[PDB]
Amino acid sequence: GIFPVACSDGYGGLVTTDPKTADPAYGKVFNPPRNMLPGRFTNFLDVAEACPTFLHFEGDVPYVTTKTDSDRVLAQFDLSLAAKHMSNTFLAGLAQYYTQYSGTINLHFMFTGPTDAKARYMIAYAPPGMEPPKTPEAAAHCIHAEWDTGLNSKFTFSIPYLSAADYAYTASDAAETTNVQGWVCLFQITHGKADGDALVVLASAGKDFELRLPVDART
Amino acid sequence: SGNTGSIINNYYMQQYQNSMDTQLGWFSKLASSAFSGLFGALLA
Amino acid sequence: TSTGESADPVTATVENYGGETQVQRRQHTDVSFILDRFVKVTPKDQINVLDLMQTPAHTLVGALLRTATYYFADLEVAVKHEGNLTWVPNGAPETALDNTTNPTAYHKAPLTRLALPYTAPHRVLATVYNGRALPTSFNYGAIKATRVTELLYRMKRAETYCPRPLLAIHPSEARHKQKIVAP
Amino acid sequence: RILTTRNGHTTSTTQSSVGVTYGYATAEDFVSGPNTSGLETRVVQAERFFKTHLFDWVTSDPFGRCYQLELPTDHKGVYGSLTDSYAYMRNGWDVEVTAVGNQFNGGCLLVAMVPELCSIDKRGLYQLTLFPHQFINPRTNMTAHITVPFVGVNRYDQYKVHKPWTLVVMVVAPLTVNTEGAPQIKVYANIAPTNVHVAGEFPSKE
Amino acid sequence: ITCSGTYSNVGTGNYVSWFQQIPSAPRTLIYSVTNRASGVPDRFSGSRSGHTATLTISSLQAEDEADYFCLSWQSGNTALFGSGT
Amino acid sequence: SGPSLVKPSQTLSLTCTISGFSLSSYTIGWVRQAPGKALEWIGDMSNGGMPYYNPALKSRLSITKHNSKSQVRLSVSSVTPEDTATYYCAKSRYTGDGSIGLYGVDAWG
Repeated sequence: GIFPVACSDGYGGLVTTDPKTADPAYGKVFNPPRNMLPGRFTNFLDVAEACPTFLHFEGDVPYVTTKTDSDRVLAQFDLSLAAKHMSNTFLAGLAQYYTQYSGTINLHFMFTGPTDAKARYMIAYAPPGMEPPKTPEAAAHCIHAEWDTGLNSKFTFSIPYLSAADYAYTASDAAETTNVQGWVCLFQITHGKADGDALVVLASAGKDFELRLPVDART
Repeated sequence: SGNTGSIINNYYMQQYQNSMDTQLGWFSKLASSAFSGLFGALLA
Repeated sequence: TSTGESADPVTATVENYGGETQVQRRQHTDVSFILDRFVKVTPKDQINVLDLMQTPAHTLVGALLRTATYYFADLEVAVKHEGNLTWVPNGAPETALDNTTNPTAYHKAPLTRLALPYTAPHRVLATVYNGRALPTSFNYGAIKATRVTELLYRMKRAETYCPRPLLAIHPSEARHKQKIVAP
Repeated sequence: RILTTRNGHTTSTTQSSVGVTYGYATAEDFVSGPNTSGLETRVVQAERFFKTHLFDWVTSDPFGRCYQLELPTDHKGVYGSLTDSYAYMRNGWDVEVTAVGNQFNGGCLLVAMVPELCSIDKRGLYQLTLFPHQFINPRTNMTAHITVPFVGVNRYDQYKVHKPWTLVVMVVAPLTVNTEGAPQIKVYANIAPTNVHVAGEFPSKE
Repeated sequence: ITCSGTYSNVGTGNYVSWFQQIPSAPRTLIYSVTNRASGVPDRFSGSRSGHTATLTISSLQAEDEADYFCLSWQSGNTALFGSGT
Repeated sequence: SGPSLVKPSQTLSLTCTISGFSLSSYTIGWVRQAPGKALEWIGDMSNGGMPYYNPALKSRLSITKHNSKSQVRLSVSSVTPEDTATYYCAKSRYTGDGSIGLYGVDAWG
């Protein structure tokens, strides 16, 4: 007999993003062989972290000028992947389309200056609680690293993501005024007789950097 | 679990269907701990 | 039975004086079940954010949430809408439904069912959060297609934490008498 | 039935007591979530009792009176301003309310540890006893003991943004009974934070 | 109107209502958390907040002379404290 | 409702006591109120013969507890020129004496 079945208005609606195959009319079509390909990428921003990208500082310049003054505060930008100073890294370009990042953001630093002049850079984290620091002595108490450029310049650093929750937003909402994942710093506690020695910063993804929940945004 | 039938494996794979649990490393345990008996004896 | 002002559970169970208790099948109200009934929600046209505690105070699964301070959920929206509706994740972006390309649906029947998975940024949502008005975190994205007519929530495989006061309609007199239905 | 107590370095044993009344667990839940990059560091020297004076019921009191102390409150000395030098800090709580019964007072006072309470409409105060609670009558036991583990988002909390706990001392006994007893018996609550943790330290101003 | 007042003095479980019609008995049984004692029930009704704030009444016109007193039980110093106005 | 005297060292007397209703089943209270200063409840009386004065002025202060003629006589010695204030026959509904002076309490008001 005709085998009966009751159609359900709900649970049968057409939508983008469901896994039910297209079942296209064309069949028995053979594509050209494409193995041995010169460079595959399994996924981006989780495994596309091999290539580190530049950052944005004041003046459309990926290099920060070592300044000589009583003021020693370096660029102090927010951590949210849509903050100005990262508006053009691949990290941001990929975080914008997705909404929350659950992994540590990995920075880089290198020295473009001559061997004659050295310096002592220190980069400091600040959790969201209170005012981001302004001076090394004042930012000394919070977690931070120190280094100097003598024999090899490229110095990694791993800004660690410490939790208000298991995920955190990557599109900073216009509701609040203090960015949630706190500030960072750059500080020249001392420089030698070098000057106009460029310092260029590089951003990239570390070990536990797993975005999720794809969305759209006009970008 | 929840109020549903679908004895046959729901045609959509579970990961697509619903979320999955993080993993690391009480009000029912209260009932069984209820006091019983009397301070002394039950005569007659 | 010597209550010591401990406030620890103590139950006579009607055993001491007469017979034995008929078997208690405390079943058909276990939390995972009574949170499946569908609830009507006052809808907002052209935009709205799906939040579970947005139900009228007087409704079954609209009021058996505030019995729980925290609640894990999986939300199954179903809308009766006039144009292409759009859906968004919990980690909400503003003006992303205009370009669609976010999980959306078309009207092929009177009722359309969407199985939004758990998208909140935390371990568990909150129903009240000291600091009224919950922070912008506790939300299940948003829905905005044409004009929305009726909205329907369903918690699936839910689980609740830390149970909070419930109410009952305050009787104006002893044994508040609700008109029962009869042939 | 004398009850012993101890935390850190200070202790006061109750001359008479009912016994601890746990809530929502027996011991803290898993501590270093994979979300907080494991920067947590346990701190031992920070859990010591600290007296804190609360409202004392007098005869004039109606049943409805309720009182809620924001927890945790401003602290001085060891564990005082520690939260300031840390964020996302978490702790369980061992509250202790002590009152002098006089062995002659009819009125019964009930205290319940509650999480994220919002000002009540005075209609749920009846069913308030759902949360962990131990409730005292000066006839039998003048003090109560309550230990709760923290519950809210599991990984961490910013105690400057939202307090997750509260005391509620609402007097269950109607009014008070002046049966040849002290007219007013002020209640004292020896809050005691247990088993703290902490995370990424602020830039100090010292 | 409002007075200057620590949370622990009247905020942690205290009641503030103290009413006068001085010009001359300051002793008018009269109160503010509640509107009992019959006299001055409409347009003089007040209430108290989550911390020091003190009774409010209807605006834009004034039908009473001088100004009113506020009294709050205080827990630190067992003696009652009342001043301001 | 009088300022009494300041120069005399004798205990202040304020027998504003009239039999509108008795002191037999009710409470009667005594307050210090200057032209402008802080207000203190000197004392009060409730049925049960248990009237307690303010802690700050404990020894020097005493209020007569006689039910005849519905009277109340302040017994305050060592009075200092600064005890310059107007007092008032203050009436409360019952059991509001507590230990020290309380008002602003609900269902007591």
